[PDB]
Amino acid sequence: AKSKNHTAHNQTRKAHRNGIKKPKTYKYPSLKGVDPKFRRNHKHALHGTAKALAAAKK
Amino acid sequence: GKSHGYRSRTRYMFQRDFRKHGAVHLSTYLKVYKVGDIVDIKANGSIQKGMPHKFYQGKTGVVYNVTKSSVGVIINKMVGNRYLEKRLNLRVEHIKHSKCRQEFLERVKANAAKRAEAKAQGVAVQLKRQPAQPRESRIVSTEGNVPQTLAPVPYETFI
Amino acid sequence: GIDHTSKQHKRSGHRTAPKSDNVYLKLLVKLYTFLARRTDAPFNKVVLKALFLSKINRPPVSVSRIARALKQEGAANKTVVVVGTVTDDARIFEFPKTTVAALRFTAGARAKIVKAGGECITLDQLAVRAPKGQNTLILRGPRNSREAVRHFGMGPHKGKAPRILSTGRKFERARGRRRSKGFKV
Amino acid sequence: IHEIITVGPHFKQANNFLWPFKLSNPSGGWGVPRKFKHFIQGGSFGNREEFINKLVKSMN
Amino acid sequence: IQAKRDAKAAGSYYVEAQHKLVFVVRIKGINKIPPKPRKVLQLLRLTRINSGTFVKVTKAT
Amino acid sequence: MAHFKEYQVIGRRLPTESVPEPKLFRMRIFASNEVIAKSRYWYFLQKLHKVKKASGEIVSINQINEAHPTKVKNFGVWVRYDSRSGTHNMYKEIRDVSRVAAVETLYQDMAARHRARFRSIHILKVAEIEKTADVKRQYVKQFLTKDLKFPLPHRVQKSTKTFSYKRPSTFY
RNA sequence: GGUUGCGGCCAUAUCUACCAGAAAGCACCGUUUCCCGUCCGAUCAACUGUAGUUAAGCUGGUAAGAGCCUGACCGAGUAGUGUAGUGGGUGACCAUACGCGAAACUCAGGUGCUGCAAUCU
RNA sequence: GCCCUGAAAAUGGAUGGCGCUCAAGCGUGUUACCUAUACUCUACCGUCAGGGUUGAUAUGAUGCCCUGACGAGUAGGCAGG
RNA sequence: AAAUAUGUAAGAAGUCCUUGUUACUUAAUUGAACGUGGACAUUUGAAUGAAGAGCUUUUAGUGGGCCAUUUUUGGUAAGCAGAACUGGCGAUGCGGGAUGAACCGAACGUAGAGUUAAGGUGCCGGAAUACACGCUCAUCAGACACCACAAAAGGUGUUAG
RNA sequence: GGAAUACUGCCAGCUGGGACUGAGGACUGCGACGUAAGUCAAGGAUGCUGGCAUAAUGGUUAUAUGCCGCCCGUCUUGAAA
RNA sequence: GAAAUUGUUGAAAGGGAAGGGCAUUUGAUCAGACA
Ligand SMILES: [Mg+2]
Ligand SMILES: [Mg+2]
Ligand SMILES: [Mg+2]
Ligand SMILES: [Mg+2]
Ligand SMILES: [Mg+2]
Ligand SMILES: [Mg+2]
Ligand SMILES: [Mg+2]
Ligand SMILES: [Mg+2]
Ligand SMILES: [Mg+2]
Ligand SMILES: [Mg+2]
Ligand SMILES: [Mg+2]
Ligand SMILES: [Mg+2]
Ligand SMILES: [Mg+2]
Ligand SMILES: [Mg+2]
Ligand SMILES: [Mg+2]
Ligand SMILES: [Mg+2]
Ligand SMILES: [Mg+2]
Ligand SMILES: [Mg+2]
Ligand SMILES: [Mg+2]
Ligand SMILES: [Mg+2]
Ligand SMILES: [Mg+2]
Ligand SMILES: [Mg+2]
Ligand SMILES: [Mg+2]
Ligand SMILES: [Mg+2]
Ligand SMILES: [Mg+2]
Ligand SMILES: [Mg+2]
Ligand SMILES: [Mg+2]
Ligand SMILES: [Mg+2]
Ligand SMILES: [Mg+2]
Ligand SMILES: [Mg+2]
Ligand SMILES: [Mg+2]
Ligand SMILES: [Mg+2]
Ligand SMILES: [Mg+2]
Ligand SMILES: [Mg+2]
Ligand SMILES: [Mg+2]
Ligand SMILES: [Mg+2]
Ligand SMILES: [Mg+2]
Ligand SMILES: [Mg+2]
Ligand SMILES: [Mg+2]
Ligand SMILES: [Mg+2]
Ligand SMILES: [Mg+2]
Ligand SMILES: [Mg+2]
Ligand SMILES: [Mg+2]
Ligand SMILES: [Mg+2]
Ligand SMILES: [Mg+2]
Ligand SMILES: [Mg+2]
Ligand SMILES: [Mg+2]
Ligand SMILES: [Mg+2]
Ligand SMILES: [Mg+2]
Ligand SMILES: [Mg+2]
Ligand SMILES: [Mg+2]
Ligand SMILES: [Mg+2]
Ligand SMILES: [Mg+2]
Ligand SMILES: [Mg+2]
Ligand SMILES: [Mg+2]
Ligand SMILES: [Mg+2]
Ligand SMILES: [Mg+2]
Ligand SMILES: [Mg+2]
Ligand SMILES: [Mg+2]
Ligand SMILES: [Mg+2]
Repeated sequence: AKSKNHTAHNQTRKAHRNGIKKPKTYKYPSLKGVDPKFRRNHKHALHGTAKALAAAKK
Repeated sequence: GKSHGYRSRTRYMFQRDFRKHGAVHLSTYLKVYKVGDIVDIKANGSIQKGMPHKFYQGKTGVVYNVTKSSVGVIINKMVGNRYLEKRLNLRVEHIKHSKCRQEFLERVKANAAKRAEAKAQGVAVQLKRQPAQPRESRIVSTEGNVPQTLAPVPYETFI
Repeated sequence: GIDHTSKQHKRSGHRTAPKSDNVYLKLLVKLYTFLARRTDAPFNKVVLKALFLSKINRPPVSVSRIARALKQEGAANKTVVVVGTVTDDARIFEFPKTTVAALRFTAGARAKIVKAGGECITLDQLAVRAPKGQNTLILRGPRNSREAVRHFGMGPHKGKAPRILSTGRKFERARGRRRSKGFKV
Repeated sequence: IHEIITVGPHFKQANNFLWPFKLSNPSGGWGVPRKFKHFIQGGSFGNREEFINKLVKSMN
Repeated sequence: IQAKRDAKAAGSYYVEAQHKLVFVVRIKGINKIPPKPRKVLQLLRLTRINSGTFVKVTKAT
Repeated sequence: MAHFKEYQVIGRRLPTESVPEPKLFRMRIFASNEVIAKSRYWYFLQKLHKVKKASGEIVSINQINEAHPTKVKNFGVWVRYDSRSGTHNMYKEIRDVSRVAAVETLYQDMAARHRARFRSIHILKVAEIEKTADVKRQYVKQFLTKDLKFPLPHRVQKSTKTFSYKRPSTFY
């Protein structure tokens, strides 16, 4: 009982029915995978200016 | 059976360029990458540690991370009918700053100019790129140039 | 023929009336299409829509979430509009005057509101008072706080609550969920 | 018409404003026996230049 | 007309500007068209036979 | 390919900064319309020079009318043709009134005797034979004997009705 | 311009054979008490800068030189190729139409450019 | 090139058949003409979309009105009946 | 070292300036990252198109496929076996190819009038026993793609070279 | 030397024959012709005349005639098999 | 007191099936609408 092994036939047909969905961009992407030594400090840095820009509104 | 290892099929792809084997020249290491930098990816075979996968050869991405001897490049790989996001950890030897954007970047600086050059003048700019236009009327002379007449040529052999 | 480029005969995919069968609702909707059609005020067509909204896309606005909104910069005299039921919140202690206009006030909500010298207004009275919705503040409730959306998007590494009946250990918290039992998510 | 034939500064807008023309089959036929060849090869497709008019009329 | 004559007069050749405008007519039916042309056909709004549109001629059209 | 016209075509390679005014070349081309004439021009030019239409420019296209179009003329013709097995140079002589006439029948003859379609033919030269006795083909010399006459034996009047009441007669 | 120390690009820098190199500098060169290393003070280590030399290194120049680099309608719009046809041909294959387009070849030109610092008739 | 030789199978039989030979054959040209559920104009049905209109003192507001584009269909979905 | 095919970029999430934050980093308020304050509008930065774009939930059937042109592997070969891209058949009638799942043409609401495709027009059969130049005579002529086959090799048949 | 003509193209030049269609239902628009009153071919057919007033037209049905039409259901890549 | 199926009567068609589609002739039958 041999049968068909594998084909790509008609697959792009299907991908194109509903997309190839352009990759979707975000301003402010994530820091995922960003070096932690950086990120540790970067946290404190923002905390800092946040505090400052609070004291700016006194 | 079949074979599909990490570097399979990559014979000529990771090969080294004719008469360009040996050390990687020292500029490859003096170059300086920042986040947001666009880089083109091309594996250097002599450098085994931190190679991209074959898929990402000739691919272009954006730096999202900078580490001691590496940059993290994010690529959009598309699978099925959609793109997913891939962070690649690459060594500085498989990466170069991309020229994919300097023409733009050159053009902006240039556009800002002849816009202020025009503003400070009397507006009148037109600075979108237009594509190749058809050429205009023109007159061709014969002073020094009469048309030579050619005909097709009989069949021959030389052998 | 035509090399079509877009599904032929597609329905807009938006409601056009409520699905509900309530006269009163059908009346409110009757009012507001008229307003929406002849006032060019954008506030009216927003409402006209929401009146078609299914109960899910109508989460309740709490009376505390109302008091917050009035704490906006320059908002405390606006009259909030809510195209859904409004409910009471034992957790605020100080509630303001204002004028809340809605589809339903729960007993407690209307209570509390009024105790503070406020006023509960039906959407049709809101109409006569503010035909272009002058001075209105439209609030929406939290759509995504539904228990159901907890389970939407279920899959590996998405951390999103099994569709599960009984829970506690012994209930899907072993192989696949920890590093020491095969693998984790 | 003018903005169209002179290809004016606003041709994109002008030309798009016009719905694609929907003309009939050439009245007295295509002049060729087989359509799907180049004009040069005695068939109907391709750039046939100033000869487009003779056609477009018959079909309009 | 007078440019062409004035040139012949002068022993020369007047080459007209290449055309800026063309007019396209879809000539083929609806089926068995390969993707890339078929996409372009659409882009030029020629999605049914014998319909037709004007096309401003640049390299990029 | 149809009923022929004859065109002078003129192209040149596009001008460069460092080579403005390229060289200008002419071809007499026998074609039916002149869209085909320009095509043919480019066909041959690329078979002679480094150009292609892309980097060249037609400068002029002009119809050449036969000079003495009611003068019976003996044409010698030179043609490069392509058969099935191989390719072949060939010389024919055609007697007619215009070169355009002549080229029309050449093509017919190459279709009939050699099954040569249009694509596979190259007119090399078509030129008027001045003095007879330089005419070289007996199927034409035949037609220059002095005081030449001939009957047209076995007449065939074409019937205009399905039936006839006569019985025909091919006298003439 | 020369030279040196650190370089970038990594043969227009390499290869072969000749020849020229002022001044400085590099060099070769002298020595074995000391640290140091060798079967061997040849390399490596120290010490002198004194006793010597342009021989080599090095730099440059010559060559119908090898190589390498650059150019060109030199070959070639060739080979190959995307598109088309109820084109040819028993076939093998081949023409034609709208496009893209090499490599060898041939001929010509060339033979390191250059950054920082110190130095020099 | 066309034609002929090369050229052998089983019920009687197939350029589709008749038949055609300056063809009703082969190559090539030029016109006219025939006719698809396709193209163009129009009517009508239905689907989808955009507008308009609660103003009584008459009858459907899920209505009434204007306008445009679209219509193949197994498995299968949904809708109105 | 091509052709086809393939990554990215073509701005407001933009380009500059002024000088805060930190525990990171520098010889160094050096840098890095995130900011504050300020300067420049649609020729705001190619084309064409856009009966709009984005997003979410749920569920059917299906998970034997087969064909054509091109690329292509095994096989002498196959109406054989297996891949690549696209187009189809499957699921689809209509006109053409006599006939035919897949070729050509063209994709279907009920109809009138017109024009056509592909293919035809002696008669069957709607439509020129039209026009034009050649070629061919077969005691086994020939007659339109897919397609329903013929080869080497020969002819002082005839044509043109 | 000086015309003609062919060919290709243009005219918001004039004009004949034939066929299908007549959706809509006060007005409302954009126009055209008039010195004007007014007229009109300008946001979809009217006028005039005749014949039958019934099986005349039309429906239904049987038959004949031209062309066309294989047995449904099913599994299947593929069934009239 | 249906259907399959049957007898009689009446009408019609039938050169190796019958039934079907578009169309019209012919026969039979019939609704309407007219004033
Ligand atoms: Mg099995
Ligand atoms: Mg099998
Ligand atoms: Mg399978
Ligand atoms: Mg393998
Ligand atoms: Mg596996
Ligand atoms: Mg080495
Ligand atoms: Mg390792
Ligand atoms: Mg909760
Ligand atoms: Mg006509
Ligand atoms: Mg005519
Ligand atoms: Mg006609
Ligand atoms: Mg034909
Ligand atoms: Mg017409
Ligand atoms: Mg366009
Ligand atoms: Mg002449
Ligand atoms: Mg010295
Ligand atoms: Mg010792
Ligand atoms: Mg020593
Ligand atoms: Mg030492
Ligand atoms: Mg020396
Ligand atoms: Mg040295
Ligand atoms: Mg040399
Ligand atoms: Mg090719
Ligand atoms: Mg072929
Ligand atoms: Mg070849
Ligand atoms: Mg036969
Ligand atoms: Mg026949
Ligand atoms: Mg013939
Ligand atoms: Mg005729
Ligand atoms: Mg129809
Ligand atoms: Mg349907
Ligand atoms: Mg559909
Ligand atoms: Mg691309
Ligand atoms: Mg658009
Ligand atoms: Mg839209
Ligand atoms: Mg599903
Ligand atoms: Mg499944
Ligand atoms: Mg199965
Ligand atoms: Mg196909
Ligand atoms: Mg199936
Ligand atoms: Mg089909
Ligand atoms: Mg057949
Ligand atoms: Mg095709
Ligand atoms: Mg017959
Ligand atoms: Mg007939
Ligand atoms: Mg063939
Ligand atoms: Mg032979
Ligand atoms: Mg012979
Ligand atoms: Mg009417
Ligand atoms: Mg009416
Ligand atoms: Mg009656
Ligand atoms: Mg009567
Ligand atoms: Mg019957
Ligand atoms: Mg039949
Ligand atoms: Mg079954
Ligand atoms: Mg089977
Ligand atoms: Mg069956
Ligand atoms: Mg009884
Ligand atoms: Mg009867
Ligand atoms: Mg009937």
